[PDB]
Amino acid sequence: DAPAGGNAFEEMEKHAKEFQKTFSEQFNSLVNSKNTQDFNKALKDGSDSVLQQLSAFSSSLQGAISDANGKAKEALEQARQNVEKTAEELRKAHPDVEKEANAFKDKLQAAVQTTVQESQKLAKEVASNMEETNKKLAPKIKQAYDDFVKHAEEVQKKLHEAATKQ
Repeated sequence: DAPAGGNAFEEMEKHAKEFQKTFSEQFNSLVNSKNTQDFNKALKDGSDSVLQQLSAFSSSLQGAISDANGKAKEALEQARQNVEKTAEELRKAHPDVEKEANAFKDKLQAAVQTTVQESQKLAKEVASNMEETNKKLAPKIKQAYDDFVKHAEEVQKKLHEAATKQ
């Protein structure tokens, strides 16, 4: 068997998690910034950006809850807002990291590492495969899959140029 089902979408948490260690390694480059009470603000622009960027896939599951056929529309509703708040969690601030500029960057790095723990709950949830009808969530889990590798490094892209501006 193979061309019918059984592939399981658990690999989504594997490729997504592996992509979480890529941004955690770049954030270390941010430390290489200036120091005049005006070097962290730019760090919040690149970090607060990955929040709305990675928080975008969260809306990809809504398609399954927008018309799910079972008790999954709810489980898929949490992974959506649950993973959307973990990233946008620090998106509620902005003037604080630039004001204290103490350790506001770790807020995002620690917020992304969690987005991976969420893929574990949704990975085992759809892993059951005991729905036998919720095939609409199939194309809903592969949505974040591509949004995880693209958003995960979303911060490593700016963070890198953030430690050297320009």
